Amino acid sequence: MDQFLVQIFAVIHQIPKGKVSTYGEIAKMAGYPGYARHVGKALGNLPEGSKLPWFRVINSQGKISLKGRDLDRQKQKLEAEGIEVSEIGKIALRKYKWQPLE
Repeated sequence: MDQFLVQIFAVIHQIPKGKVSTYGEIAKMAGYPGYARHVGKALGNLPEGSKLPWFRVINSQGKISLKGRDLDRQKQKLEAEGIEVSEIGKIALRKYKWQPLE
């Protein structure tokens, strides 16, 4: 359990209802610029239904991080929050962007 994990997860616990964020943002806000790809490499190892909400953090491409079955599985957990997920796991960040400062 690296401090890297502790930090990025602490940021994930702060993701609100109906809003999502990207690995690029999470990494910078956690104090690890350029480790966005590593954040995803960690979330992919999480058990679905874990106390830590993995599904709320997607890629900087504006799409679902996992593919195949976990694509729709993440998608469903997003739909439960009221989030649009199109065919390729496409999420409109323009309206689902997490705004930490209003």
